[PDB]
Amino acid sequence: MAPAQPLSENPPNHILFLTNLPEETNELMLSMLFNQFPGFKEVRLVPGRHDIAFVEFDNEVQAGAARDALQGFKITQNNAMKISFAKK
Repeated sequence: MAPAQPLSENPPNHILFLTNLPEETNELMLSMLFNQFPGFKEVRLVPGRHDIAFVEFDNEVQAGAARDALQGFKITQNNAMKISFAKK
């Protein structure tokens, strides 16, 4: 219940890897959505999958900007997309 401990240290992180974002979605799509951000560094969305997104954004302000921009991509209409920072 909200402990006063130094829990987590990397956050906010600038690498968001996860899936749950398919539906003819693609690499130039996610590359332009990720492109929106000057942080546009790594974009991995392309196998038969078209549903596993690996986004490396120069910095977390821009990774956080992209993530906060599409922070609830209702694929949930079947599934709410899942993007998980490279928390380590």
